[PDB]
Amino acid sequence: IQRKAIMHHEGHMDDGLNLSRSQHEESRTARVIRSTVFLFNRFIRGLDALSKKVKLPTIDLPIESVSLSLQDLIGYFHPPDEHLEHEDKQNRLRALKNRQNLFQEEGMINLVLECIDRLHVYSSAAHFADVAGREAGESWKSILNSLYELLAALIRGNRKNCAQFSGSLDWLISRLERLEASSGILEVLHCVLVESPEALNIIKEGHIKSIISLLDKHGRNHKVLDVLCSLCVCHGVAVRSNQHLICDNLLPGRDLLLQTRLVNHVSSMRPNIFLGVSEGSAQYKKWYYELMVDHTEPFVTAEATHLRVGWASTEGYSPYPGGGEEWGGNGVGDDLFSYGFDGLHLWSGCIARTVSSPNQHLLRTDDVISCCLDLSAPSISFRING
Amino acid sequence: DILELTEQEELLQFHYHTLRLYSAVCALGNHRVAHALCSHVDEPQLLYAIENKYMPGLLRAGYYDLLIDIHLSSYATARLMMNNEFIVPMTEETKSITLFPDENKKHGLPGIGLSTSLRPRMRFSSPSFVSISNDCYQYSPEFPLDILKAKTIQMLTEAVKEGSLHARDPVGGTTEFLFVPLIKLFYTLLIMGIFHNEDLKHILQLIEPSGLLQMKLPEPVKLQMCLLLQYLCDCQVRHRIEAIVAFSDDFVAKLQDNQRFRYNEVMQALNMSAALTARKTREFRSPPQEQINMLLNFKDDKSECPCPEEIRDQLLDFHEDLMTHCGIESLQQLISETMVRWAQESVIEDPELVRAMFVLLHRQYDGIGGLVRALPKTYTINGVSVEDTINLLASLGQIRSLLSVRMGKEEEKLMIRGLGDIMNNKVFYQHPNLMRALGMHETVMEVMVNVLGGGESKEITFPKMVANCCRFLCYFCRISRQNQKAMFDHLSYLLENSSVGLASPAMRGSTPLDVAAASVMDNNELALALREPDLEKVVRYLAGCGLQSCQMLVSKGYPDIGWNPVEGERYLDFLRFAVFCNGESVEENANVVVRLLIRRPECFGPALRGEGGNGLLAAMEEAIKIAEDPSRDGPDTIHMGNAIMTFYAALIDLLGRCAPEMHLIHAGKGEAIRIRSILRSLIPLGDLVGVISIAFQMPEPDMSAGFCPDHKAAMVLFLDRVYGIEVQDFLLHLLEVGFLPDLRAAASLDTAALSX
Amino acid sequence: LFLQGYEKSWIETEEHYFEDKLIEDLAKPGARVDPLHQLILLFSRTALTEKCKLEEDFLYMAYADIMAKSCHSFEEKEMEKQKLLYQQARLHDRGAAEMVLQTISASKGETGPMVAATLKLGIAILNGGNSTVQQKMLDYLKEKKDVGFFQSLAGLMQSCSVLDLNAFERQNKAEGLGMVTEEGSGEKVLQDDEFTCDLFRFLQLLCEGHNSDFQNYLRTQTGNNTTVNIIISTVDYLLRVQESISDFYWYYSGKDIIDEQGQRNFSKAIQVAKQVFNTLTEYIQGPCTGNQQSLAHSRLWDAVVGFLHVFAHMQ
Amino acid sequence: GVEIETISPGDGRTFPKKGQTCVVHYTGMLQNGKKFDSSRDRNKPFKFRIGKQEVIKGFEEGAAQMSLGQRAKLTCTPDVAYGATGHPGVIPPNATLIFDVELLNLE
Repeated sequence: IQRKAIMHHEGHMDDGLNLSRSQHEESRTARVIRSTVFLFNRFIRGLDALSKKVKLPTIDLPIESVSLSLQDLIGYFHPPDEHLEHEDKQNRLRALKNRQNLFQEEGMINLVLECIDRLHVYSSAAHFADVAGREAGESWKSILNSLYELLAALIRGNRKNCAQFSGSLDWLISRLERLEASSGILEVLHCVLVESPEALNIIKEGHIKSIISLLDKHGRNHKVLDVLCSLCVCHGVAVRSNQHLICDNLLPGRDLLLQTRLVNHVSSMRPNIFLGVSEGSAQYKKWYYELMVDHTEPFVTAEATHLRVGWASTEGYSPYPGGGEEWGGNGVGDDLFSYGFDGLHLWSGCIARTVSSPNQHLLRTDDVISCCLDLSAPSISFRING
Repeated sequence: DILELTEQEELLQFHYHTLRLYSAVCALGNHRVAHALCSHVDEPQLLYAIENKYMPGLLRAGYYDLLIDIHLSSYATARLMMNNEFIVPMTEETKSITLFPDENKKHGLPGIGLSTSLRPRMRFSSPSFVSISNDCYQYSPEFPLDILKAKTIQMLTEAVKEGSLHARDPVGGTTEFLFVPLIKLFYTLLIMGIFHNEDLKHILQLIEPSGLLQMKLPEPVKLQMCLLLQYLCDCQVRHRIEAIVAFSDDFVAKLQDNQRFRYNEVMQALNMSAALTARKTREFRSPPQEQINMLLNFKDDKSECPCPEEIRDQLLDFHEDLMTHCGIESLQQLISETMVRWAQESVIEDPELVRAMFVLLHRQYDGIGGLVRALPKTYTINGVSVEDTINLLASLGQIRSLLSVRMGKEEEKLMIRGLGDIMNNKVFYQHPNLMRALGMHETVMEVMVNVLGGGESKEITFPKMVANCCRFLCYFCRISRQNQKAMFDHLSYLLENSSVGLASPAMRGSTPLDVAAASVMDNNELALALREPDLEKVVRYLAGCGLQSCQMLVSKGYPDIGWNPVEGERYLDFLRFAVFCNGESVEENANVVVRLLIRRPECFGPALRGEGGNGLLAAMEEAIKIAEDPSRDGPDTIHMGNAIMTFYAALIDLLGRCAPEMHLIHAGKGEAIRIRSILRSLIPLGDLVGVISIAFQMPEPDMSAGFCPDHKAAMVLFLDRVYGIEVQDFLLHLLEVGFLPDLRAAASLDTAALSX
Repeated sequence: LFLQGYEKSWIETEEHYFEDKLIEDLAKPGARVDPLHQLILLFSRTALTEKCKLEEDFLYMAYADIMAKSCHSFEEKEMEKQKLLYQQARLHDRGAAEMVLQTISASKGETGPMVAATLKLGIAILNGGNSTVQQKMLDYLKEKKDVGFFQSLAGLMQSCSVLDLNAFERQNKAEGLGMVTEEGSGEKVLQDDEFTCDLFRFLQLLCEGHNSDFQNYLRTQTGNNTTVNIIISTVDYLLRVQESISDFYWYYSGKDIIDEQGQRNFSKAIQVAKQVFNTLTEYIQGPCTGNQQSLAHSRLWDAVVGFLHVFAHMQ
Repeated sequence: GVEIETISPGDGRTFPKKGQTCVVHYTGMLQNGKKFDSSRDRNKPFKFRIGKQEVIKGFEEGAAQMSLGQRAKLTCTPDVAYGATGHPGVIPPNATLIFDVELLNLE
């Protein structure tokens, strides 16, 4: 329905032009929209003329002005303080929702997306410096960060905005791997997934794979995990497909994230004996002792009973022998400063090597072991039951 | 060491967030991922983390929530869903709690006694991955519930002992991290059907002694305390209802033989008079509902009271016991004291906590409101159908969980299976009252609106789910007399999206329009209560289908006729079911339907009404020739000629059934004459007799998707209900033109009979 | 069936009296902010939380009923009036008038149980010529210049309930032959007369005392962008109910017999019309030339002519 | 593909036979020592039938070569345990499993 108004001579007696005062809040918001769209169209024209081909530097590229305008718009869309009066906070929330609706209904989000694309066509700040200049290459990072913050603030509280522009999630997640605006892109994705349930219906397996690869590349960041939580559950409802995709593609190999185990406390005992070799005064470089066991359960509570015996070195001629720090699962043979034997394997550097022996078995009860050690040419040795 | 994360802020936060992710990836009833996460963390590491005193607190809460979500949340949510439904059997264990100890100076402890109520069976599959192709892995991962019970009991004792002295380092950090996860675990454990009387006494020995409600606890702790107390009152209300049913069994057992004895005594000492047949009609009529309604009213000096005054004293004793057991004139008193004290201590944030506290206080002060709200939902069944009712409740809980989770292919398949189960459960036939008490139609309607949401006419996502829902609703309304009235409220909604499912002769049953027609079908009271906020919508839909081409047949290859006869047929079927019920024409409904159809002329066929086609004769001859030439169809298929024919037959049938009457009221009423004159001006008589005279071929079998005698049957019905046969000339005329050829064709039959 | 009957007519027959003691021991400052004041603030924050539809809020529906039932030969009359004033003070010094106004304004003019309970609370808080609560409400409406309250009142007055004859005829046709239910719930002919009379009694109590300021604020909301005439809305509803009564008399004109359904519908119509007339009297009482001219320049004369006709013929 | 390494001899007299519900106690782990499954955690054994196509081949064919009270290390390969698809969520594609198979009872 579009009844185009035409100014004719006679007129008809049915116009009835009633007036509405256009509240000062809405008027200020609209004039701000006009100023911002003008400045952004100016910046877009300048960047397009600069990128399409080399041109004269006598173009309008208000880097400083657009930075200041973004800094002002972020504060304009800043959420109200939580430590405030309830009534005033609700009024500020309503005003922010009105501003967001006005900015959405005038084609501003697509404008910000166009600016973001024309800023991301360049690779790095050094790559932007030789094309735009020193100051523009210096503050291109700041401009991109401010633009992403503004895009997030425009959609932080509102729901219609997210349900409307949700079709740009493909472009968002594709640009997510720019290595430079990852924080802003992740924040925008989180605030668009936490509110709009329409967004979860277009998140396919490729997007989840890309987010998990982002987690694998950029490191351990809890924002990725929050985005995954929002993908699994949006509003009191679960998405079985997304949950299965997360469970299959996030922890199949257990290297994406931290692992955890329940291990035992092992203890290292020794007699007051020290064996060192040097030139001149030596100790015959040959030693030996024996072992018996009275009682040994195979599994005390939940895991295999750690029981090894061997020889441990030190830091030259000092106490405090090998081991990581203390109290861990590091017995003997679990490092390069120790050499142990458990009955079936040989431990040297937390790497067990299997050996062959008549009736090979662990150090069960009624097992007599004999430990011998020659120092210069050969090394330690074990004899099970003779 | 995991305890070293107390100082490292990065690994602490990252592990807290990955515990939250483990929780969120299997929060709802998703067990295929819980069966993986169990081993991905451990079986007993959860115990060790809830057991260790030295914890950062974030990891403690995370491990607590993870244990809850992967081992207990499924059955906890199942019980929370099927917790307000008080389904009772009729076994002798029910009649054992007829005392409900309240007299002789005792009130009892909440949760102590006998349950003997229908509850969902709990079971947890054993997590094993060496077993390839597990059976279902659908219930839950298995956990040592008894060990967890003992551990949480001793830890709650230790925690309250530590909090009584106000230490400077509670477990996990703040008193929040100390209490909230522990009391949440205890709450979900008490919910999930453990803490039998032995352990429940010991639990009450730390909150009851007059404790935990006397300490200065923060807001997140007292919120869980309010939830725990709300459950402690819910189980008390359940015990009250169980005792009510236990007493009611024997009371009605006595009353039934009492009234039967008084009836037999009247039979013997009849002593004919005038009031005797009145008493007879009172006993025969007045169904059991109003019979009980009349025999239960004695609170004033004198009213309608039957002869058995001896049971009235027992009823008064039971009611007085009930009122003294309720809040009117110690658990309710102490809960009230704690709530008022918490409210008076300081201004309370957390409006959720404030609301929980206030609703708990209100229900404690009211007492009876829980009864008047829960007695409409309670229901006793039998002692023989217990497993069948358990299967029904399990399938209903599955349907509710599927409603909670989002809709997909597997979810749609499981919902269809659950609907089939509750339809073949064999208790749906016997007890529809229990079905309304549980609200199965409510959940099915919610599922249907969730499926229909998203698209109006572009595309209906997840097809056949709305079909199964509509079929279940149709059958639910069919086997009943009051389920139709209960569903009539949703008719005003489903008529707006009734356009879906039409234009497809593959589902003559399941459809929103068809479930509407089934709800109004065979119910005079509903046909009368059906006013016109939606009849106008129906005629608007009929006008749209008669004007447009439905944009569905041009995609299949049909010749794009200037009107749709497949949706008009269904609309006229619904209008007929709404206007003609039990064999008589609803007067005002017929009147308003005629008004709408005459104000909107495009509802009729273009070849019958309008400045184009001549009338019904030419219209149906054109329809027959379209049926005969295959060049005007879609290359199971929709025969366009047959569709036009059944559309016109349905319109004629609707007009004949919306005719004023067969003249009982028309002999004296003027608007009846006006409606009959309007119908006669619409459909002439020569057209009717010419349409009757077609002499359909009677065959080597043939196809029944062409010109069937149902069309001429509807024509005869219209002629009888509008014009009628009263003069010898027209009677013999009609008999000669239309009736003799059809009767001869029906008589020409020896063995090959394919068209009944 | 026995259990259903027991639930229906054995338990909810006024078997408790706890509203007064509950309000008392909730308003007692045991020691800040009283618990009743905290509850009122919670309800006010819930009503001020801007949404698209007023929620059910069983909490509010159960507590407004209690706070309304808590309230209610010269010495005893003065003493009971003073006790009523004391109870109204106890439960409105904590901001219950603002709560009622906010809950009415947060309904967008749509009839519901929340609005019914809130109007019952407003009646119980404005019983008699309580001028303190009226002044509080007027100061609140003036310091928060909102038209939502007035348009909600207008929508409620426009779509509360009106007698219809088609539904009565359908009910008669149903009860003529259908004995399956007897149609014991005589509804659909006058939807919620309780809510209608409650709304008009709330307006009557708003204009109970000769408050010229409030009587002019209910006519021309000076200071707001758009104004709605509550007086004109009331006279329009009076005309509507007069036409409905006239039609119902035309139906029951000739048989000279009134069944019990007919008598009950007559009584409900008479009660609603009497409440409307009392509201109009409280609007125009005193030298309020504004409201006097508003009623004189409206369709009130046709309404009173039809009322005189129906009065003569029915008597 | 399936192999066995004796950890503790179990007298080598009674062996599992076809058509029995054998009682085992196992703790599994991946190739890199990361534990993925066990039976000593939930404190209950694992009862499984031999030759009924319910337990993976790398486990059943290795348990069919043990004796009562015997402990063994069973090492498997992907083609005998889970294949190129693995177990969705738990086992990565082409992962070799290692089990501490301890034989408790023979039924």
